[PDB]
Amino acid sequence: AMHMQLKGKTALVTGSTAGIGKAIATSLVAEGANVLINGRREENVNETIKEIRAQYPDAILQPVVADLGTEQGCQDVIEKYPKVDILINNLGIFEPVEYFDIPDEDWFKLFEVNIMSGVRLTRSYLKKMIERKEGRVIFIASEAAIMPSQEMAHYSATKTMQLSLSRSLAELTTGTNVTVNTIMPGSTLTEGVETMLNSLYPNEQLTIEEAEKRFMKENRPTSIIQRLIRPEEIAHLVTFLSSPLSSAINGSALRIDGGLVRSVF
Amino acid sequence: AMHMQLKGKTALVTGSTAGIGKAIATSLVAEGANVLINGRREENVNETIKEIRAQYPDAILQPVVADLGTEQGCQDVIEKYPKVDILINNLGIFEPVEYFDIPDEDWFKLFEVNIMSGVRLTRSYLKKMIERKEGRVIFIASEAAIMPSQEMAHYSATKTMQLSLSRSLAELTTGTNVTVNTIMPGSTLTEGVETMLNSLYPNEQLTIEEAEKRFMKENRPTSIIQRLIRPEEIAHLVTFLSSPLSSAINGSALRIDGGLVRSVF
Amino acid sequence: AMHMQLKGKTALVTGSTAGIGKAIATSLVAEGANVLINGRREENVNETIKEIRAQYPDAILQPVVADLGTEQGCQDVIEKYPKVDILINNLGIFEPVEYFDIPDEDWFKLFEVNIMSGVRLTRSYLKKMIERKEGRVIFIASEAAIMPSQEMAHYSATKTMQLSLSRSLAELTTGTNVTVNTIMPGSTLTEGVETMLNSLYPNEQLTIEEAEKRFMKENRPTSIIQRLIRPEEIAHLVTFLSSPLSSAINGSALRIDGGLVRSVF
Amino acid sequence: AMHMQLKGKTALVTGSTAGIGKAIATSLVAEGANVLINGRREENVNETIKEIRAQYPDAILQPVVADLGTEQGCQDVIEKYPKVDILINNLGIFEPVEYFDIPDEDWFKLFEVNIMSGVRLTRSYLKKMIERKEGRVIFIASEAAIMPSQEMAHYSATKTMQLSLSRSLAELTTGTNVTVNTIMPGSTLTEGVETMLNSLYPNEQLTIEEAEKRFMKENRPTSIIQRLIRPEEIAHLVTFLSSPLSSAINGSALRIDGGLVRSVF
Repeated sequence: AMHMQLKGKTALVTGSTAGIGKAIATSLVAEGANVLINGRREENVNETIKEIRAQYPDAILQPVVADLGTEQGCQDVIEKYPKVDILINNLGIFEPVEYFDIPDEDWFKLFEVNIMSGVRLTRSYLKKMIERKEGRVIFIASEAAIMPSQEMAHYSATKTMQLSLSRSLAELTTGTNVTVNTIMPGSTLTEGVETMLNSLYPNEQLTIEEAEKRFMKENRPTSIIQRLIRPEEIAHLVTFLSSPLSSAINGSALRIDGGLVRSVF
Repeated sequence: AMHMQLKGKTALVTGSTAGIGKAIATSLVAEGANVLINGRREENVNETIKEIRAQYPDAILQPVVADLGTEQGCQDVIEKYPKVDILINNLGIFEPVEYFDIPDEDWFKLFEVNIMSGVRLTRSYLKKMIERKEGRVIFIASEAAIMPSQEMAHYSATKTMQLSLSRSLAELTTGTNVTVNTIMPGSTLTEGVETMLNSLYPNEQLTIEEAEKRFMKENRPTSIIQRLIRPEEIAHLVTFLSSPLSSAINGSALRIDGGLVRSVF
Repeated sequence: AMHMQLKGKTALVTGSTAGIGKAIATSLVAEGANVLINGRREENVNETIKEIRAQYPDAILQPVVADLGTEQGCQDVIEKYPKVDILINNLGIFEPVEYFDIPDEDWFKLFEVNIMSGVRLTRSYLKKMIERKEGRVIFIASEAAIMPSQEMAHYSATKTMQLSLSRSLAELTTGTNVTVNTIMPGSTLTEGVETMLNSLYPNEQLTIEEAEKRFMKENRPTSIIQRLIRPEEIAHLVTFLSSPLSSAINGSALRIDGGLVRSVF
Repeated sequence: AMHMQLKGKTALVTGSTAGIGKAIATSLVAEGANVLINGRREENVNETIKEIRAQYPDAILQPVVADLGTEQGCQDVIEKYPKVDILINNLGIFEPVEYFDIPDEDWFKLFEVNIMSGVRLTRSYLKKMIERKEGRVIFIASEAAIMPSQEMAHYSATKTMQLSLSRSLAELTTGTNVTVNTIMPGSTLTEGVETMLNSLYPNEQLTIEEAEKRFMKENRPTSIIQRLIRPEEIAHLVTFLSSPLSSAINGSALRIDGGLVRSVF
C-alpha cells in the first residue's frame, strides 16, 4: 500500500557527484526514476554513473555535465533538459573560515553557488511544474540553517536563506499537486569527513567506528543519535518526499539531524 | 531498497477507533506489524477490527479496550501488553469553546486526556524500549501546536505542549536506535468533518468535493494544498517514521499540514 | 525622554516575593506603578514589602497573600482586586526529577501551578481589559520553553505550554490596545540558584563568583554572555513591555537568555 | 528611573534618512547619544539633520553621506568613523516582483544591499567592539524574515538571512558585554507605505485613516493590533536594546509586528 509511484519520472539531482547527492540519486533510480546526474567535472560524473550502472544494470542514467553555480551552467541545462518532474537542489559548497577573515568575494561565491543555483533552476522548472500541476522540488540544506556553525557564517547564512526561498516557492503551488519542501540533514559521513576522521585523534589506537563515536561526543554533544548520519539515511526521506505519497507536506522544513538542534522547533 | 522492516513488531495506536488513528493502524498492519487497536468503546474497537479483517484477512489484530485518558485505563494496558515496539500517541480530544467560557474542569480533562495519556504510557514503554535500544514513539499533534486555533485555547495548548514532551523524550534515547518524534497534521477529513461539510454551505447546490474547496478557501486561506488531507496522507508519514528507515530523525516535529502554517519554520 | 507612563496603573505580579518576581515588582514601583505583591506565606509578603519601601518610600504597594496555585486563591484575588491594568504571570515552580521518576501526581501539580494560575487569572482580567480597550499581560516562562531541560520535563512542558496560552490570549486582543506577550529568561542569579551553587561543587570552597563561573562552563556551555543573569536584567525588559511604549509588540515570545538557545529563532 | 545610559555613545544608523531609520535615529539623539545619519543622497542627509535639530537643539549628530550598498561606501565610512559603540543595520530595500519575473541581476543587488551592508560594516565594527568588551549591533529585518511576503521572495530571503547573520555575530561576542540581536518589525506607516495607499484603493477618495483601515482588513487580516505601526513604536524597542539595560538579550530575534505572524514562535 506504500508504493513510490516515481517510475518514468525524471529527477534532477544537482551536485550529485558524491555524498548525499550521490545517495539521493541512487535511491531514486532504485525506484525506477530517470535520474539526471549533475557535476562540475566530466570525470566525476562518469565515475559516478559507473558506480551506479554496477548496482542497477537496468537503469536510465543521464550525464548532465555542467556548473550549476554559474549562470551559464544553469541556462545550458534548462535548454538541454526541458522536462524535469522531480528537482533536488543538492548543490551547495562550503569552507571553514573565521568570520572576520571571510573575504568579500567569498560571500558572493557561496551565495551564487548555494542559492542562485536554486533560484535559477526553479525559475524555469517550477514554472513548468505549475502549468502541469505535478512534481516535487526539494532543497537539501543542513541543521546549520537553524543552529549556525561557528566557523561558517556564510555557509550558515546560505542555508538559513534556503528555508525562505523554499517557503516562498511552496506558496506558488497553491491548488496543484506540486510540493516544494526543504530538509535539514545533520552531520553526515561524506567522504571528506570520512578521511577527516582518519587523521583526527592520532596517538590513540582507535578504530574508525570508535572514532566517529568520540568525535560526536567531543564536537557534537547535542546529537541524540551519537554518530554520523549515513547518506542512505538522508536518501530515505528525500525519496519519500519525492513520491506522491508525501502530498500532505508542502512548505515544510523537516529536520533530519539525529537530534543536533535542541529545539521543540 | 526501501523496505519498512516492521513485520513482527507490535505497534500500539491509542484512540485508533476512527480518523487518523484508524488510517495509521491500517497502513501499519498493511506492512505486517501486529497492531494493538485501542478505543474507549468496546463496540467501536470491534467494528474497526472488522473493517480491517476485511482488508487484510491475513493479519494480526488485538483489541485493547481501554480508556487511555484515565489513569486506570493506562495501567491496565502496560499490565496486559508489556511488549510494544512501536508507540503511536494518537489519542487526543477537543471541543470548540470560546476562551472565557472554558470551564475550569475542562482544562483538567483535555490535559489528562491529551497529555497524561502520553506521559503515562511512555513512562513504561519508553523505559522498556531504552533498555533494548530499539523502537519508535510518535506523537500525533496538529498544526495547532504552532498556530493556535481561535476556538480551542486548551486544545491548542495541549498540542503545543506535546512538542515539549516529545523533545524531552527524544533526549532519553541518546546512543540507541529509538526515535521519539512528533508530526503535525493539518485539517483532515475525519468523519465529524465529513458530515460537518454536509450541513455547511446549504442553499448552494454544492457537491461535497466542491464543498471542501470553498470551505478551505473560506476558513483556511493559508492552505497551499487547498483541500483536506485524507487520513491516508498522514498514515504514509507515520508509517515512514515507524520504519527503521527513519533512524536519522530523532527529536523532530514534522509539519504535515499542506501549507497551513505560514512559516519558514 | 522615553516616558514609561506607568504612574496610575495597577500591576499584579504573581509569586513575586522573590527572584525575578521580586525584581519585576521593584522595577514597576520604581516607575510609579501601583503594585500588588503576592506570595503564599504572609511572612514573605510583608518582608518583601519592607524591602521595597526601604528603597522607595513613596512606593504604592498592596499585599496580596494568596496561593495563586489554587482555584480559591485565584477566586479571592479576583473578587478583591477587580481592576488590574497589568498582569504579570510570573508564578511558576520547577523541581528536577528524572522523567521516569516523576510521580503522576506531580504533573497535575505543576500543571495547576504553572498554567491554571495563568488561565484563571486571565479568564477574569483579560476579559475586563478588552472590554476596556487597554491593558497588558506578560508571562514569564524560561529558555526551557524552547530548549527543554533534561532534568525536568514536566516543568519544561508547562513552559512550552505558556507559549501557546500566551499567543491565543494575544489573538483575543484584536483591535484593542491590550497586548499579551511572553518572555523567556535564561538562567538567573536568584537566591534559589545562589543556594544551589554553595550546595554544589563541594569541598572546593568556592566564593559564589568562582562557583557561578564554572557552573556556566560545565552546565551552560552554550551561553554567549557566560554568567548568571541578574534578576534586575529581566525586570528591565518586563518594565519596558509593561509600558505603553511597547504597543507594537503583541503575541510575541521574547528570548532573554544571554544566548543560551542556539537558534536563529 | 531606568536610565537608558546612552549619552557619550556613538550610534551609526544606516539608511536612516527616512522611515524606521529616521525614527530610530531621532530616538537615540533624544536619549543623549551621538548619532550618524546616513543616506545615499546629500540632500536627504541634511534635510533629516535639519528635522532632528528642529526638535532637539542640543542634538549630537554627524552626517554620513555614503551608499552603504557599495563596497566603497562601506570602506569610506569605516576609514572615517572608526569608533562606533552602536551599529544599527537598518539599511534595507525591497521591490515587489513576481518570483518568475525577478531578474537574475536583482538578486545580487538586494543581496549586496540588504546583506553585505551588514557584513561589511560589522566585519570592521564588531571586531573592534569585541576587543573592547562593549558594544551593540542591531539588525532591522521585518516580519517577512519568518512569514515570507508572496510579492517579493528575494527581499524575503534577505530578511531571513539576517536572522542567521545576526545569530552568528552574536556567538562571537561570547564572554563580552557586546550584544547582537535582531528585531522584526511588522508593517509600519512610513511615507513609503503612505504613498502606496493614496496610490491604491483608487477612485474611492479615501483619507489615509480610511485608506490604512481597509488595507489592513484586506491585506493584513492576520494583524492583532489592526493598523500600521507608527515608526516611533519600533524606535522605542531599538532604543531599549541599544541601552545597557538590555544586557541579558543576546542573539535574539524579537518580533515587533503587532501580531502579524500567527505562531507561538
